[PDB]
Amino acid sequence: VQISKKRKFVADGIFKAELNEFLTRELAEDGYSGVEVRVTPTRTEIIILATRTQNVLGEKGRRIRELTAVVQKRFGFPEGSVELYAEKVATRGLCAIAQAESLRYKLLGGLAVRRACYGVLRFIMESGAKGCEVVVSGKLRGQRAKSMKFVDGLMIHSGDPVNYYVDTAVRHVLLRQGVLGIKVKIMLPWDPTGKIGPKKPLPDHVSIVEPKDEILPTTPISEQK
Amino acid sequence: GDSKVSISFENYRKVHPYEDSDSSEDEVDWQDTRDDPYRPAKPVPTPKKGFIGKGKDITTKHDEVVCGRKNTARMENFAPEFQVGDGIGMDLKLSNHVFNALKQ
Amino acid sequence: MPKKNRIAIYELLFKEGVMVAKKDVHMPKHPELADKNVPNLHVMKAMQSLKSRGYVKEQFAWRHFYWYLTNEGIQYLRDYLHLPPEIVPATLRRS
Amino acid sequence: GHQQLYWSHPRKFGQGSRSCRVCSNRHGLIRKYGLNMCRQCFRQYAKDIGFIKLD
Amino acid sequence: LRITTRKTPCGEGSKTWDRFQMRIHKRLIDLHSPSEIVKQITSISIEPGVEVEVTIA
RNA sequence: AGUGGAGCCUGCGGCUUAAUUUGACUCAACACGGGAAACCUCACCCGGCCCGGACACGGACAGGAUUGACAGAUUGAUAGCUCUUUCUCGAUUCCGUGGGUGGUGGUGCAUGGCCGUUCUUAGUUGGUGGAGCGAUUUGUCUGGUUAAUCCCGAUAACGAACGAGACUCUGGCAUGCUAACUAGUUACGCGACCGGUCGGCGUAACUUCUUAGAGGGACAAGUGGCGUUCAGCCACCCGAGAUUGAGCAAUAACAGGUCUGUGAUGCCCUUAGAUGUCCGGGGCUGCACGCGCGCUACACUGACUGGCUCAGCGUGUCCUACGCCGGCAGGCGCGGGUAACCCGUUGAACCCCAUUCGUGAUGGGGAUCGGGGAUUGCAAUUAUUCCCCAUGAACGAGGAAUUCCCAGUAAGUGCGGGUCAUAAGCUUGCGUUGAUUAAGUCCCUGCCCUUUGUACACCGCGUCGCU
Ligand SMILES: [Zn+2]
Repeated sequence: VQISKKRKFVADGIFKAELNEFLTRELAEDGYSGVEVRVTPTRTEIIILATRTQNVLGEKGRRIRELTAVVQKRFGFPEGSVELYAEKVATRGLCAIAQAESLRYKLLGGLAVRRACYGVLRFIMESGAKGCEVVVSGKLRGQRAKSMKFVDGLMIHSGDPVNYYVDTAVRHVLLRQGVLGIKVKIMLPWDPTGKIGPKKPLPDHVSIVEPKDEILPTTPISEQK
Repeated sequence: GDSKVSISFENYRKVHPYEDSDSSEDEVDWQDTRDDPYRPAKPVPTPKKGFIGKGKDITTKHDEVVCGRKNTARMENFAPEFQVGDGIGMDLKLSNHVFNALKQ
Repeated sequence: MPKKNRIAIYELLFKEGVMVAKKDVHMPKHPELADKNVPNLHVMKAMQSLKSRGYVKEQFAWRHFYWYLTNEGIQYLRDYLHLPPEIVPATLRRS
Repeated sequence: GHQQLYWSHPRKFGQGSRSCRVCSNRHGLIRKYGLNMCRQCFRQYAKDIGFIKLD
Repeated sequence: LRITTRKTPCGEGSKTWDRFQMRIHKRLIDLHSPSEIVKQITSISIEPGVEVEVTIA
């Protein structure tokens, strides 16, 4: 007797949600990017993606042990069945999930908003994106809540491409005055995935190969080969 | 440069066995390090004698370069409706004759 | 809360370094403390008594408290249970 | 309260025995397919659970 | 798996709805071979996101 | 087709109430807050219970700090809640000083996020070049063109990018492909009945029906007119389609809603007879009256009864088949199904044939009211529902005004999901039956868009009184 396939796939995604939320909660100040759960009946391998792997590992490898034992104790599945593996992002700048947590830490560290936003902006513009934007909203310079917007490069706001090119990542930062929201929409480029960018191009761009310059006919030549 | 209807130069490309050569794959990461210019200077307390050092390399009080960088950083704390640009990435030595007009 | 529950909670803490809850006061007992009859309200509050003492860290996510052991919190359990120092917790065993 | 009369009411039947697993709120709960998620925290984790608004 | 929900988290708007969907595709492939072959065929081509159920006899 | 004219449900006001939490108030509130509430929900009221006050200081405390407690009194309560009764318990503490926690407690005019609206529009903005000292202007048009600043062509402009389009999902087509014992057909055989029927049984094929993946297919393609004979517009052949329905949705904005969705949240208020937790009961539903959706009808194109006969989404570890007792609601036993395997070939309704009723507030229509029965639940009193007799009332097509809709559309008709221990008059979807008119305008209203002028001028508030 097992769980029905509908509730098997519903309860599988909720496990991927609680673990992701917890790893965000803990490693907000460690450059954590994401979770790749690969299910193996021997041991389920959870690959954590983070910016600096030495911070999440810690000295001697002590921090990930608490993590793997917590996820052993919480989710009910028996011990000796989960294997955590911390790994670096293929492109740290291009991944907006890891990047949007950097600006949160920069604002939390006492920076002026506009300077750190330009820092993140130029870092991800030089990182290789075709276009990006950052919207920080809140009580920036007063009791009146104005909105701040940094746009350069290109953007696709509508159409199926907006599902697999832009990487929307909203985060909340807690300051003395209150709460500021951060949106970082980084559009992925083309050049299919040698660890960078999706395969299919934008569903509008047509590129035309120039012809090979062929030999114009001068004399009918019969060459036996 | 950015057109949708584009041309491809594939036929004129001669030889490309190993396209992913390790020359254009430089890992540029300077944000979390201490090499990013977008970081506070950890300000020194104000000198009382009005200068730092001696001899010919005496760095004075205002010291137009330093004061220009300071005025740029003071621009960074303006109103949200103001637009600045990239004044820290490019070394912007902005003077009080200009900064005071922008502040006004 | 009795001292029997206080010792029963502390025994599990040192050997693993990990301990959770469900944030249910009206829960009858905590499932990890099997055959011990320790209600989870006593577990969560007596464990929270060490949060203000700086021996543990909270990390809350989806109705479930998650905790770790500080290096200074290792020695706080080595004199309560009088565990001699040649035994190690779960942190210092592998690699 | 008193131990014999603190949870004296049974908590098997009635919607007060059902709370969202994220926000512990009990208004607007999706019990279909065993989500047990709030209808307002569902729009937060819809993309992560594997739901795609195709049409 | 179709779940309709209100877009508005307070219920003030113009009654706009989200039709969230999960799509589950099911495949059935049958073999007739001793059980050691199916294990070595399945165990090599392991790909995440696609999962395998094995029923014997 | 209605709504507004009736009845009823629901929501918002007012009136009462101890409380009848709460927000939202032209479109852009009023079956909305997944808000169909027996407790919970629950914020509100009437009363109780507990600290579930972390941590620091000081005092108390081992010659006890205390916890829990049988019996009686009180108590709705084997509420030590308090008293008598004196039994337990080994610092797990207690009292003040500090400050932490918990708030569905205040501010959406302090906020984030989300959502709604201007707008499902028709714009938005650079680069280089020209003109001007400069504000600025051309590009961003005379004209034509389109659902579209969509396009053509003029042209000191040339090229772009976002939006629209493209895209993605769904629907119509494939007798070509892939392959099915968890789908179906044909053949043969076995029967059963009178060469015909079998959803009645098994192996040969097979993919037409059914599944669901690739690929194909439709482009103003071809023809005739119109055309500044460009862009494109009307008509026709062939074709399944000369073309559906949604998702996504730019720049600039709104003191639009939400602290009441969050262990989102800044300033806070309270914090031990608590605005914290839990429990008991009540209330959110109370009714003179008003305002919005929605559902039944006003009968004959109808109602009753019998017979006949066809779906689609799509749930289900609870869904249920089958047998037995009951008039129904229901009850008992034995099964299957964690699922195209079982419910189910989903014998659905409207509709189709026959009987009776024949213009009658009539058997139309069932508001109101009594009695009984069964189920779900600790608890149905405020009828939770469901069932059976009886009661049968307004209502005989609706004033001013007003909503929605162009083709599998409107209407009619039922099924599934959400809410659900108990449940749909709501809503989200789904099939079934299936139309009338028009294919045109600024006449109302609303929104545009171009041109010209363009950064509150003047003549028509008083009389008396003392210091
Ligand atoms: Zn959910």
